[PDB]
Amino acid sequence: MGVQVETISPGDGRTFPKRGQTCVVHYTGMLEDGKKFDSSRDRNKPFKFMLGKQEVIRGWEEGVAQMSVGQRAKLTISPDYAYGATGHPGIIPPHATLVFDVELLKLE
Repeated sequence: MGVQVETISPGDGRTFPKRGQTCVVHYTGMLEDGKKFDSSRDRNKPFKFMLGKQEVIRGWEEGVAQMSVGQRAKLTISPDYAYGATGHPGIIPPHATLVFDVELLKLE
């Protein structure tokens, strides 16, 4: 599959990221089994990226673009939209479906 977005708490339902905007998020990244491999929350600092610059996996570019400011959503991303057949040795295994818990805090 592509990226599935499932809402946890709604956003304003009106402010959606456009290409070139900086998204400011908190996120927790887990393998399909639930093992957490990354989290901005555990660093106590939100994460920023610019939409459309491929600073993040494809599933993020496509999934966060469907969120409104303030929304918290569960994104499920297939390996082709993620780290693929190769994965990331020692962190993400081959052919891994990834689940992300993402809150879109604001746009800059």
